[PDB]
Amino acid sequence: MNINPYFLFIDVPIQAAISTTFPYTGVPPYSHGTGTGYTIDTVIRTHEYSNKGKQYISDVTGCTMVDPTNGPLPEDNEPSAYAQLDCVLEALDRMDEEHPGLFQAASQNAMETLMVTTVDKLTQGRQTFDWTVCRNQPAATALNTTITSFRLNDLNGADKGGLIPFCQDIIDSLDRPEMTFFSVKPMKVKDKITKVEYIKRALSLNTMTKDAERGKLKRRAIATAGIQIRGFVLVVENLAKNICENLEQSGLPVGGNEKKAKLSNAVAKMLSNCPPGGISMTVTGDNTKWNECLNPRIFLAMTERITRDSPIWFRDFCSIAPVLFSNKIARLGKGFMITSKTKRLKAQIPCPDLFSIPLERYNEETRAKLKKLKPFFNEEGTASLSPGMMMGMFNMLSTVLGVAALGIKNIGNKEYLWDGLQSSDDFALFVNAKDEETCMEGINDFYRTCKLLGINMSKKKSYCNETGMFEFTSMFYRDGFVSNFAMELPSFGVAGVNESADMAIGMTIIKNNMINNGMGPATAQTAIQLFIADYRYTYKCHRGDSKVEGKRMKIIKELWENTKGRDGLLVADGGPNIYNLRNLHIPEIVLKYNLMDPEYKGRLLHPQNPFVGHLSIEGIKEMDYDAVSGTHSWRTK
Amino acid sequence: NPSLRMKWAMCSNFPLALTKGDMANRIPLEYKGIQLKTNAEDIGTKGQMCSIAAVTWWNTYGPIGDTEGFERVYESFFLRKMRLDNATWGRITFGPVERVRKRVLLNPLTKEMPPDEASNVIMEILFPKEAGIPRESTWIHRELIKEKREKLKGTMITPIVLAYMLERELVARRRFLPVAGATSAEFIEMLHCLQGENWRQIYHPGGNKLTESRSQSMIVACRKIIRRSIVASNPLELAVEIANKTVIDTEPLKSCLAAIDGGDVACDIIRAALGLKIRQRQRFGRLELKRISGRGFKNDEEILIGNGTIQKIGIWDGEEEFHVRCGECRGILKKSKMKLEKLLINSAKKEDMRDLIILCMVFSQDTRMFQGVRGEINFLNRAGQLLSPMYQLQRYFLNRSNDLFDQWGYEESPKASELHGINESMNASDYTLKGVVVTRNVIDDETEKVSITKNLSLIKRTGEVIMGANDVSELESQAQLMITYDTPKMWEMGTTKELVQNTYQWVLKNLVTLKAQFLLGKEDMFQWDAFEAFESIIPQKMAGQYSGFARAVLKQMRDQEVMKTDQFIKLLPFCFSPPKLRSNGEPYQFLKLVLKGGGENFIEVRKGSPLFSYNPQTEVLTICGRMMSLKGKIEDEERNRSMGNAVLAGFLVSGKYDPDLGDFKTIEELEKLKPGEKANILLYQGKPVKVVKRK
Amino acid sequence: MDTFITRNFQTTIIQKAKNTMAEFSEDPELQPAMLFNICVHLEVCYVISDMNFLDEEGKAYNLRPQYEVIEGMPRTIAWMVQRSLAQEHGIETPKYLADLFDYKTKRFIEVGITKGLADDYFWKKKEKLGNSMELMIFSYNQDYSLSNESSLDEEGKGRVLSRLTELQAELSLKNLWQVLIGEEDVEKGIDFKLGQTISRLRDISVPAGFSNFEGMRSYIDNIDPKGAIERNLARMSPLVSVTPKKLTWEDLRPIGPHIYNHELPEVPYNAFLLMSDELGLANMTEGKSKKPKTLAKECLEKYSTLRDQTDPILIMKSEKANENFLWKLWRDCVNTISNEEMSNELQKTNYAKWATGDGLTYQKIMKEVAIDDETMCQEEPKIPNKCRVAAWVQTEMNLLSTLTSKRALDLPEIGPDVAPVEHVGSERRKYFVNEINYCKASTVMMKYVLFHTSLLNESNASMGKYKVIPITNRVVNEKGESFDMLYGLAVKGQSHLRGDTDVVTVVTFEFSSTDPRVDSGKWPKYTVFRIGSLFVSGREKSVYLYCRVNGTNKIQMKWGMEARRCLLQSMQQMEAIVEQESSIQGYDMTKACFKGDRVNSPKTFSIGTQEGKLVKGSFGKALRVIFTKCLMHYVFGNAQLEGFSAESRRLLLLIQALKDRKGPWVFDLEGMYSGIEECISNNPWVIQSAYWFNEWLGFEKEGSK
Repeated sequence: MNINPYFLFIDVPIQAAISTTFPYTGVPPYSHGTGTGYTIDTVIRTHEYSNKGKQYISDVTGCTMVDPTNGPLPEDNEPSAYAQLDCVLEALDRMDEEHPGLFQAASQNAMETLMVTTVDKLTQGRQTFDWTVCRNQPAATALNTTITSFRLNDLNGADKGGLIPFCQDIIDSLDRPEMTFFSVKPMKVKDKITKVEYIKRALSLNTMTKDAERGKLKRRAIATAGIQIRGFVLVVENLAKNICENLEQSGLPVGGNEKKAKLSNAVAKMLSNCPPGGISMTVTGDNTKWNECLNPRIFLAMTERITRDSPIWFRDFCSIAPVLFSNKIARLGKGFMITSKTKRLKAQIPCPDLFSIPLERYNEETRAKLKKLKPFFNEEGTASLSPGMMMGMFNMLSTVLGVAALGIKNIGNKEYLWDGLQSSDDFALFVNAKDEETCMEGINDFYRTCKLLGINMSKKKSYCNETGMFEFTSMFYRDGFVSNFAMELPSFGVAGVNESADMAIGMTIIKNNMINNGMGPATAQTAIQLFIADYRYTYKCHRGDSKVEGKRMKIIKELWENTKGRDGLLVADGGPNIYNLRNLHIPEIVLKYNLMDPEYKGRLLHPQNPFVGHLSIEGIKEMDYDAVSGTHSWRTK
Repeated sequence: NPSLRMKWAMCSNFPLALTKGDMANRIPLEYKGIQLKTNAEDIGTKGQMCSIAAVTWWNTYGPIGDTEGFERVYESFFLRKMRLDNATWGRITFGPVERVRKRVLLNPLTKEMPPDEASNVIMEILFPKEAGIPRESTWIHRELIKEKREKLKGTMITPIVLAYMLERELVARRRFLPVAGATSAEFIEMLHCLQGENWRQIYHPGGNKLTESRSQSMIVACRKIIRRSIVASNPLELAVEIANKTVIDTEPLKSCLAAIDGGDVACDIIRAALGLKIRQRQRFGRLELKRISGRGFKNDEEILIGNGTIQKIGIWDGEEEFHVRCGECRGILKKSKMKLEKLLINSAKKEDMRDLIILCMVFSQDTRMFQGVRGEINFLNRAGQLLSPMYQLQRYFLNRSNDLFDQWGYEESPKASELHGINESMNASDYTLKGVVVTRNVIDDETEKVSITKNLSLIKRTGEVIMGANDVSELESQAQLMITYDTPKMWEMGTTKELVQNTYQWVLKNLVTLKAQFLLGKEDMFQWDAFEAFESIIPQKMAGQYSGFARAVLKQMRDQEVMKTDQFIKLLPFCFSPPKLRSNGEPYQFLKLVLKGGGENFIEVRKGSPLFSYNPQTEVLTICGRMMSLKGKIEDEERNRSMGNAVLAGFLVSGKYDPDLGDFKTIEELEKLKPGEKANILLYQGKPVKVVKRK
Repeated sequence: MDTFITRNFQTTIIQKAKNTMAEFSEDPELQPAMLFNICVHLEVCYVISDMNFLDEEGKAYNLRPQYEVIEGMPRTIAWMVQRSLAQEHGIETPKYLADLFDYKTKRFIEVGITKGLADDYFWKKKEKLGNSMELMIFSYNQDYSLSNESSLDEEGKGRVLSRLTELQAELSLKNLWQVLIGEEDVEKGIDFKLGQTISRLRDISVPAGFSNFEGMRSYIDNIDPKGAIERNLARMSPLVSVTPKKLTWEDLRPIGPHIYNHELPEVPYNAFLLMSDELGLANMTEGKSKKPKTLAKECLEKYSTLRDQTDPILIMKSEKANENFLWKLWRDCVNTISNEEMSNELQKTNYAKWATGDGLTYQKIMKEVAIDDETMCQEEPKIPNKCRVAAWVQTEMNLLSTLTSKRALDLPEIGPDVAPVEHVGSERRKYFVNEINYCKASTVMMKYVLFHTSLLNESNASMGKYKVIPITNRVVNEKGESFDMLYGLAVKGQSHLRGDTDVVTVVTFEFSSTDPRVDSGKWPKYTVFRIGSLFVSGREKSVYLYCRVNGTNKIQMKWGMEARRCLLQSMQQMEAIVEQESSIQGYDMTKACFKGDRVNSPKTFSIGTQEGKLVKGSFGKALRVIFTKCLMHYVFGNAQLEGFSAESRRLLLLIQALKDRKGPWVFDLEGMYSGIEECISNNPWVIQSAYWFNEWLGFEKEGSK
């Protein structure tokens, strides 16, 4: 007899057991070496979908600019970024008609939020491309460095505290003939650059291979932007989020229970609205080259139309971000490694010296890549990337565009209606008609409409089936029963601060993963068991009666023998594990307090214990946690 | 990597930052060859580094510092733990649950404050001298300030911890979480256990130290009595025996039941079983009826349910009026053949009236209720017997309320001023459930003797059933007082540790009788109720093998006089279950017997376990950490013979450790041995022995 | 302060202000400050419109007032009604929010409640707005500024002044005036002028066909693009089509047919440690978890015969393996582990240097030197080889899912269960562990995790030293006896791991009982000697030493430390099924799921094939199989498996749709098939998954009839 795991699906629906097909126990793929190859591939692909557009030379930076919008309509099924402005405006106007006053209300809301916003908000972001050193650094560090640099050049807008003066200083910096900044060469130094170089650096992008991405055989590159545009992208995203919140078909921003509720409600609404005797079909789609095909100029037009009835200054403020993105420049990374096997020698060619050697010495793939990149290359090692949205960062605005595309609902008064849900690069399109052939006709019309707006539905990865079952952002729906949001369950290991706050963090993460993400009771209890095992192994504080031997474990055993009331002991001191689903949120020390005897309880709760020492407001709370300032709140060396 | 960063700190001589002064030097430089602190001449920081095991030394021999007022400092956590402790747990239901994202104030607060106002008040509480310029929130919030001054006075804890806890109890911490019908602040802290994505759990946080301690204790006691009785055959005798041999920490349960006219159903059932006075009223679960007018007849016939199944039911036909009540909310019900004529209720907690109305619906046997069933209705009971159809519908619709509300249909509410409708969520509206109306003129709410039958059902003098064994509410809770019981049959309620302690105490106390009966050589000494209770914690798969091994070892012990009290006591409890020998006909063999719960829950057959240990030097029996003396039943020859002849079946000692014969032999080969062959075994580290198989 | 807010303002005002805040999304508790202001604003905008009404002809004093409030109501409704009035009355619509509208002058009112001087605040509001609205500024210092003469008479002005009379002092007397924030602060930033350089950037950032940004703005603001979508679609080429195609069982051809081609070499064994062929030397212990070196020393002492072997028979040699060096390294390992020294370090000798690959990395030189040189060229990347199905993977799956008389898991304890939820959780864990713990896969996973933990510790702490790391495990049989299992020994090379992907070489010598010559294709990577024989079941079974050189990085070791997560993936999975059968029944189905009951029979799952016939196993068997599948996902996980799973999920969903008779359609089936197939290169699990997918697809096709 030969076992066959897939035979399980014979007796159980695939959706019910979809978790079996997710290999999340394996080591996620990781990229080795340079990311320049993938960045060049992204640049080439972005320029390929738009080469038929208008090509010119920028008069501010001297880069090569490719503009596909208002270009010739596509004639094949390949990805097309030749979006038409008129159609985008029509879609936005229709969405306005379906949502009267929504655009201006959202613009006002975002504008007032931007008034009240302060510069410190910029510190809430993730890694950002600091230009003073040209590297990815924490948002706070980049903000501090840029503020100091602006101080050196008589730009003291950030002093006012508001985000408006900071962004005003940002734009005015582009006007300075020369800029002085603090660099690291390691020691601190002052360095001066010219206006064009500063403009290029501000518009520049850092590129790196995405690591630990699941479900993708080949790696792909991702982009981090500078600190200059963070305010403008923030306000644009706030505006787009305000619009999305009021859009029924927007699969954002809430996640979890509201996600399943939205899926089910959309499905039910769609069934109910079906003409009698007709049919409803659902298309699970995936957008190929979603980032590449979208054009920043289309987003500029979107912002201009959204702020139709808003003050001129706010219109300019919204419009800045698309302008900078449309002129973005991409850094190509670390370069390429050339090796002679006979001599066992290797040498790294950085991006500026990419063409310093004849292309014959490169492999075929890199040879073709560089040959196609030549025109868009710059002497300093960066590439012009006027089209495309490599960094993303317009998830809300892109979602707005997708929803607007979904809002047409009909073409030429044909006998079919279509609606659905859109979230970033994923979507589900429901179509009702009299027969499946008409539904496919409507889906073809939707595909053409999406082509028209710069969105390319992927024919290889999308599919259609009678309404009732589908997939959306890893959420599988089948006759009401939504399977789950398949997410990488994390390592319930040692959080890594101290003895007590460690346990607090562990139990809090278990509770949150239970309450926000999908995890049932038995899974959570096994999670608690695994975390306690890892905790005891890491701190070598196994149970007092546990015959494991060790340096500290010897004194732990001595305590166990000495102890009279063993029920009230912390696992850090070899005590029994008491945590469960009920008492997940309560700190262990308070749980056991009633049980612990004074003989050891007094020592644990020593006011002037020699371990914790001087404390800080961050120390006890820093995510936040609950704990007791006992003997298990010590710090590092 | 943060996680890895400290797995190597322990390898360091001193990874922690020691303080300076007396407490720095309280821990010695070294202790039993383990370093704790050091005298390192730092450059300019005067710093001192302390080890990791030093915390253990502080816990063991460290100075016993003053802990006064600690509970007051952490009042928030203590209140949280008391809310959890004083809570009561209801049923757990499986089905669709709809949760909505909301900003729901994760934790509670003594008084909600803005962060700056909270910081000001905190600065006042801890350091009035250093508060600086007087402020205004100091003026208005004088009451809380004064209370906290009165509370945190005299504590030696570091002021930073006091300030942090004050901020915790003052500064709000709001987050977006999913909630389904539980929005109170007390509920969010347990929201993780409240309900998942496919199930719901009923949670009732405790309030204050409620005065109804005795009633709350006897209710749960009687509920457990019923739960234990129902599963066992002939619940009558077992239930009455249990209720007669139960004491609420000072007095028998019967005296309390007579004294207080409390309880809902379980107390009534127990009172009838014991022959006491109970109130006269019909029950159908949480809802009680009191007929006022009309009469009906019971006819058995088949009906069709919405899900499409046929099952016989005894329906009641005829006009009837009932003074229906549920929990606290009162009302009146009109019932007829498959119709709900009219229903009147009062104002109360939303859940109380919801339970009331749904119970009326299910009891009414309205055709709409038959058609309001979608899922399977095969619910089971604790005993594993299929529930009666009416109780099956009751449970199904209690677990599923929206379906019946949707199916029933609505109508217009009356125009009377005091009469108004209610929606699915008990919201006043013109559209009201047909025959259901709210009212403001509250209706006002004496003992007799009732007989009992085998199935714990109350039947009146004429024979009508008044209380059913299925009406017991499944609201599990913890008694406020330390109740105690004497019967072995119910020892399974306590933890496996407690059960083992109780059974070992029982066997020890009457050891003389057990030995006297065992010397005779019958089998009725293995059927004691204590061993019946003990068999619960033994795993079923290995229970037969354990019992076979125990019987074989005891028989070998008796045949050849190597009688040892310790082993007899240890292995007697396992002899109940029927023997399960191997295909060869020889009993299984073991090194340690594992019980339910795993881990510590194991009894060692050779040396001793945490649940059972013996010290022959002092003749002390340590059961589960409790020490007893076995003087008067231990013989000197018993002290001589240590353990060699009572560990293995059909084997006896013949010599001492012989390395030439070989190393210690494992069970896998011991079972395969042939008569007339000598092997070597190990009792525990440093005490090897030699044994030989005997036919 | 909220308790004070409630005093001066009724519940409706407070809730309207809180809702207006809700359209701002900053914690209302954080700063009631502006809340105060807005409610005050709202309040005045209501008092100006309390008793002032108009008649059907214009009488100043029926169902029409002379004013209409905008503030407080939802922003979308406010703006829609404002636009409605603007278009109805044919008046310029303000570009800012309107606070109040008049019915006599037909103009939009703006009101501002400031702290100090009013005239300067009035001029600042004019700067913000200009003349689009009439401004009514008030200030607690009895100050006022109204831009219209007959907007309101003295009665309303006096009434509002009186209403602010309390708040000018009432806050101070109860000590609240100090922390009162102004009203201009929330609108400090209004001025925003673009520089010349940014203006040019915006100018060149216009869509094609427009001269500059001004033209684009005029076009977007003025032209109505009705019919653009239909026109463009009409003039678009028909070639741009999705190409619908109804799916049928015939279209679903087997995936990756090349795996049936016998020319390609059968996929070889590549797992880090032996999984089913492992032979663990067992030593009986009753406690202390002694040191790994001490444990290995004792285990080898028990089997001195195998340990003392010095004349091996070379059975298999790998293509590029030095048999003498491997044997010398093994002897060095055994001697070092068997010595009295606590340290387990191996001297960096010639054979050790070769096995660890000492001094193999290419030297780095300056970029200029490489540029000048001609023979230096970028190496062609190595592509994974194509391989065909191998039976050893099927044997691994079959064997590791079979129950064994051992227990490797030793999970810790938890607090007693109280509530029903933890009761059901404990029941589920009881059943799942009772099933899993007695399976070979669990022991293999424990060996993997323990070895990876030890390897990571040694690599991080002994970067510059060669170390011998015994492959050890702790096991407990059903009878309570405890054994320590020694499966083999590992030599750790230099581990100067700086990057996450830095590779450290490990030489594994693992005991086994399988003769490699039985399945030659399974062992092209393994150098196998015959080290001895053992008496087990009445037969002298040969014991071989599989010697191999492998490599791992930090990421793989860290994930190996966390291999226990496999449990979770299995547990959750089965729990879901249990939950599902609870939904159908409404009560806990765990007992019925596992052991059944009088009502519901025990559940069964189609498990595999026997003589070409489908066979069914119990719930526990399916649990164990999915657990071994998770363990396999771990041991054979890499980019190929991720890609294959991601691409085949779509085909699985299409098959499910076909089963449900949901008439699924496809748009480009060949593309999906190519995406699936390009991931099947050399990963044994991926190849076997393709084979099983083909077989199960065939069975589903047979059933569909």
